[PDB]
Amino acid sequence: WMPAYACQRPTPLTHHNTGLSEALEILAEAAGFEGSEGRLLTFCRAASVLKALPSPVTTLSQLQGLPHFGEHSSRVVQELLEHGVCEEVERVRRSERYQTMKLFTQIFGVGVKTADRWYREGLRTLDDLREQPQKLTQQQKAGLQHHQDLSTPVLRSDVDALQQVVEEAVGQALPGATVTLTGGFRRGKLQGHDVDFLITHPKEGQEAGLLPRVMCRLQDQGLILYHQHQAFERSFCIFRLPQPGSWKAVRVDLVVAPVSQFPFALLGWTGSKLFQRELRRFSRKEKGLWLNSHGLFDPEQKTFFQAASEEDIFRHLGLEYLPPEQRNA
DNA sequence: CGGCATACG
DNA sequence: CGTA
DNA sequence: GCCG
Ligand SMILES: [Cl-]
Ligand SMILES: [Mg+2]
Ligand SMILES: [Mg+2]
Ligand code: NA
Repeated sequence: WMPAYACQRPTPLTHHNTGLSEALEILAEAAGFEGSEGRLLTFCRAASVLKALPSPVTTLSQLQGLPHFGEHSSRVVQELLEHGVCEEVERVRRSERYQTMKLFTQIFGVGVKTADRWYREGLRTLDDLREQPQKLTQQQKAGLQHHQDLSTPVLRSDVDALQQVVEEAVGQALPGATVTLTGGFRRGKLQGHDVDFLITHPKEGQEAGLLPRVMCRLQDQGLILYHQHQAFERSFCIFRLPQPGSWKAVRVDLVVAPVSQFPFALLGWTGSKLFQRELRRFSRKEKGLWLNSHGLFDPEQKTFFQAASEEDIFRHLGLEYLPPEQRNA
């Protein structure tokens, strides 16, 4: 009844098992902070299975036969069903290790490895990091300075005005180039912690060299609070977004792809992260084909699949098409 | 047991 | 290392 | 942590 890969089933943004999935995702996140990527994946997959169910889990028996539910994930659900809390989850939540790793990894420019090193050095708060600026990269300094604004969600109502500003710079950089909203907003989210855009041009090859030209124009408009080039095809920036009487910093990702690759880039950048990992795993392990954001490779024939749409890609993988709103794994 | 997505800055 |  |  429930297939094993998240790319084989629709997963809507809102669902019927929110509390159970959130608890499993705490355990997944904590596994990542300890470097246990396998455990992270299992807990994420188990949470995602619950998101895909048609109604609430009320009884432990309803987990029998569901993929990714073994002894540990079933016990978590059992405790939530019987007591409304799971002791392991609550112990993680209150733990100094979890809280500090979460806070540090939320900083733009800081990953698990850096956060863990700082934790082992005794650092615990953002002000601890600010007092030791010699140990920070320029990217991390920007992430730290902007952390408060970047912690507040972007509204879908903000995304449209931002897209128009990006489109104006893109049109001057290369007339005819287009801007497509991707990421979580394309999956239907009403908020997010950044905004993701994919840029292309209908004439193959015209997009070469485009992103530096776009970034220079946005910087000249005064809109870029931070970017790494203040040749490339992805830029992870901090943008100035207007607010009543002021403004706030927002994370924006910009990506350029040639139109031949656009369906693959659109698929990859639309997410969710788990959906794409599961889709690439399915492609390789079940179909023998290698998938990335540039193409789909048959390693036996040594050929790439041309695709003109995301629908083409799902068909070439033998999967029923899922619209972006059903990719919220 | 091996495997766990696969890129670019 | 960081980012997705 | 779980699948195959
Ligand atoms: Cl692990
Ligand atoms: Mg996003
Ligand atoms: Mg993003
Ligand atoms: Na980070």
